[PDB]
Amino acid sequence: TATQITGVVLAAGRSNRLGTPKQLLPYRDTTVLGATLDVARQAGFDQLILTLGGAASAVRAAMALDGTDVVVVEGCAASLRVALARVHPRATGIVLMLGDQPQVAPATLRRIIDVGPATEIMVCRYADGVGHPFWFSRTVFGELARLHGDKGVWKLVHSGRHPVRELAVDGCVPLDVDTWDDYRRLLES
Repeated sequence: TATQITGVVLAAGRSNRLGTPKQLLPYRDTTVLGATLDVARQAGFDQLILTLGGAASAVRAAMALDGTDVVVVEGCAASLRVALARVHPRATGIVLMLGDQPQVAPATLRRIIDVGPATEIMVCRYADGVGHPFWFSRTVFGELARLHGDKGVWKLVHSGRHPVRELAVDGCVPLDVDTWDDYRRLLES
């Protein structure tokens, strides 16, 4: 295809209240991050970029990351910034996913890949609010690269400065994993 769509999985966030990397927690016969990547690999992306942080070497030693462009750093301004540097020139935008959200359906990724490109920004509307995955056109890469402060991406996708479109998705906004209680909730799904 003359144009491409790139998937970006952000997984650089730390695991301060766990005592072990959240990316490598067991989930469904694989890891939390592994399951997320497995889902992304079914979506039909032309390129898949993964960002990692302190846990990079441990993740690299535990997980096979062939087919994925891995970017290491020391809403996630720096991580997203350095992911953008790897985006293929023929990509017309990115689909943004979080590494600790393995419950996103491959169908949802296929849907946003399908209708997203006709929008500047697209978010998913679940029963209980707005969530990932997000789509961002190349026309906002510059703004993404200049994100700062707390909740920069979230602020952007709720900003009236761009025509943010919505994809209807069943179920609830994907669960994050920062605590063990979060992890139990995940396991019970």
